Amino acid sequence: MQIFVKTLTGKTITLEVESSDTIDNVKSKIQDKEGIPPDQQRLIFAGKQLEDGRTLSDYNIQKESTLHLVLRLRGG
Amino acid sequence: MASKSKKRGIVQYDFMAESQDELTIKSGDKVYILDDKKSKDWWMCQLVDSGKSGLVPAQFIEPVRDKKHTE
Repeated sequence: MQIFVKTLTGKTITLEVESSDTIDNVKSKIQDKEGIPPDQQRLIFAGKQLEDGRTLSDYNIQKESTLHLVLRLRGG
Repeated sequence: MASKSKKRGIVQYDFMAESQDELTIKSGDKVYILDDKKSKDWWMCQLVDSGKSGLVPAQFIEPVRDKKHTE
């Protein structure tokens, strides 16, 4: 599916990922797409911060939704 | 208190903070912008009622008067 992962910098990218993919693998996909360190990436959906070891299903995230990607102070 | 100029913002996104350094911001409440230039991604906000201060995502806080009412 496609989820709209919107970085805090305003870079809204449409990410193609499986509903059963881990947030870890999602970060890998974004690390391929834009090239961002997974640890630095904090995905927040509806106010829920997503853990690496959990999937899109663990937080009940439907496709074609907008997730906010807030980066750590790792890149600053 | 020297930081008496509390710039007012409104929290749009309901964000539950797990760490104490992070601020649990309930959607629809009021927050004070402590620092907004120290960092770009995470800002310092303080809950108006709860009095709790902490780090929150920049685009989760929308300053009042600024762009919330031009009508």
